[PDB]
Amino acid sequence: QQTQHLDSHGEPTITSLYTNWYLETLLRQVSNGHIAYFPAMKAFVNLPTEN
Amino acid sequence: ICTEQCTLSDQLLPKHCAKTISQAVNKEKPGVESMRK
Amino acid sequence: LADQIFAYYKVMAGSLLLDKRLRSECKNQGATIHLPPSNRYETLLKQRHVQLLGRSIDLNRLITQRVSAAMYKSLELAI
Ligand SMILES: [Cl-]
Repeated sequence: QQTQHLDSHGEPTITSLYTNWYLETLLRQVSNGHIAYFPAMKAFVNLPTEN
Repeated sequence: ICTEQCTLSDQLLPKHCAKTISQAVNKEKPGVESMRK
Repeated sequence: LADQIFAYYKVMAGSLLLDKRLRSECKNQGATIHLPPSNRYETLLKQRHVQLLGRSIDLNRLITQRVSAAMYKSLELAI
């Protein structure tokens, strides 16, 4: 049930929580210029900006 | 019990080995809690 | 060439999988685990017909022979 957007009780799951965070927090801050994708590290890494 | 075990599992995470790394670069232990006297 | 190529990608693998929190904690303790310097082997690995003294050399084939032997030695060692 945790793999669904809502569990059987209509409650948020870890799937919905993480989905929201990666978009509204991590990816949003990439667009704000504080984070960059490092194909060298196969990961997103914080940039040395004033953040 | 789960809370207790989650703590024991957290102690196995790599982050806790930082000290050991530094002490060897320039120069307890999980399981001890199970050693019953 | 084959020797440093295998070592380069083995280090890359070990670096990619090394716990991130541990890295930061080692840094904060003046024991930074240094990142692997990036390199440029792709073009060499793509050479399929090197013209030398009239011969056509498949550099890719030769490297694979060595790298394959390195993979087996790594596995043999781990076990
Ligand atoms: Cl570099």
